[PDB]
Amino acid sequence: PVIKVRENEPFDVALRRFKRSCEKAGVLAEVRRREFYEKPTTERKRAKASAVKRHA
Amino acid sequence: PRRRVIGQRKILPDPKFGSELLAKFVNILMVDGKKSTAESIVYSALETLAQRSGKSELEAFEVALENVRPTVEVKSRRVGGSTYQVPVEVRPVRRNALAMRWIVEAARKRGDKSMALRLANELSDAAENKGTAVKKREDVHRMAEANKAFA
Amino acid sequence: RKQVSDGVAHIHASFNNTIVTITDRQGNALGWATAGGSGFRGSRKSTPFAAQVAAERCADAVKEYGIKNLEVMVKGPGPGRESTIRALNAAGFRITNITDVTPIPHNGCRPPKKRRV
Amino acid sequence: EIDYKDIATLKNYITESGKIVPSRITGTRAKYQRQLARAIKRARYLSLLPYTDRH
RNA sequence: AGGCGGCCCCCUGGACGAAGACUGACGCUCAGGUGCGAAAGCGUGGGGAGCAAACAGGAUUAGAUACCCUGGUAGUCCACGCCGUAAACGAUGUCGACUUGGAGGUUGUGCCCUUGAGGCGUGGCUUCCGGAGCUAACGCGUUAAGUCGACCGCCUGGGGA
Repeated sequence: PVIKVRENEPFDVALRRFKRSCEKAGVLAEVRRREFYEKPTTERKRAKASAVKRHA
Repeated sequence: PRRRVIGQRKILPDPKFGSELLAKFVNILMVDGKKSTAESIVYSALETLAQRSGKSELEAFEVALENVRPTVEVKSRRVGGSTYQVPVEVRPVRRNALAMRWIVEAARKRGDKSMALRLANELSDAAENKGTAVKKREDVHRMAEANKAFA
Repeated sequence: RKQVSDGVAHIHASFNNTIVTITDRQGNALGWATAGGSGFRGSRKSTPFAAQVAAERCADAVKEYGIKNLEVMVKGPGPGRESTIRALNAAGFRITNITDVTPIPHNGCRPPKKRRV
Repeated sequence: EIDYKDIATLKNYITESGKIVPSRITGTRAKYQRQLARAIKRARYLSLLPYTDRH
């Protein structure tokens, strides 16, 4: 994805935008779901465990 | 201090100089409550110190101190298991005592005849910050900056 | 060399390290540096200022081409991807916008099992 | 949503990188969001909503 | 029911919202009996990204046949069977009748100028609070763990098992 350079704009102002851009999903965080091997029973209860955590 | 806030004792002003800030130095130099001999140790040095100052005697004392003043120091966090050091700007009220306290502790580690030669030289050195104390702050100057992002 | 004035700093900010690569538009990488290839070992490799220093070491040896602009590549969570970009700020660079570069698998490989530590 | 041919409004359901935004943030009926995917993944081969900006 | 989620066609199948005809007990239960049947594995023909048993290498440890790290066989994906077992749980047999309540959701559907996303009924399912009641209590509590009708199923100290 193109992250383009404009005129007169310091690299610091986008610094906030840089992490905000991919934090929406998280490249390595979703990488966290291909690093090892997981049983689907994990996610389903992961959904189950996460589902319970999601009930304020 | 966890529940009760605390203050600092209002040490008496100098009998000869009449300075409270200079009072902590003698108390810092004061040992085993020897105010009888403590201020004489302070009184003698600047009189010799003034001779090798040219600029003045009482102000010469401050010029060397600014060289060793602790601007920043590290307060540990010790929460999770790694020895965290979160830096903080120290109030100069305690800073000067640290500045004065450190200068005193370095004179004892010298080979001259006496602290009159040792103390007179160190502050004269501290005037251009070339004594034991001034390098001590520089050492403190890197612990708060090498761990800067780790505040 | 060769004057380009428009480069590309691909920031790979790993959980242990933050590696950023300089490249041109076609993608032909011109330069590349790592936070962990910049001092820090083990724990210290994955620290922001470690990613910040990586940018210092990555930000140099890529303007020797006379690069004047360079589009950036965000990558994953971790210590870098924020300090590296900040150090890149130190040189007085320009950047229009920053766009997410995340490959979002739509239910691909079987997930990882948590480290039973 | 209803059809794959109107990618103009389909674009509000996609982030700038081509990954379909959660309808939860967009809202939309629970059934309606499904029609979005029907117009997106398969209709990909009709070039409706971009992958991302890589090439 | 397990179990079912990227998109399209065939077919299915089940399920509920409004009236109108149809026949009239043609109903519920079921030993035996009959089908299906989460996951893994295996047999057999393929496939083959991730990987990950077993199994190889590097670390801790006094020791670590493990946890920490690099590999890794099987297998996981398309075709025929077997195996038919699991926390297959709401720990809640099946069908029909009665019963304060409270508060939402969703799903039909009439009504109401929608006079506006609303107001007023008529069904289904379901979410949370709870009268009574009852329970060893725990709590359940109009989807009853409160009040009745039929069939089926089942238990008689602990271990051995």
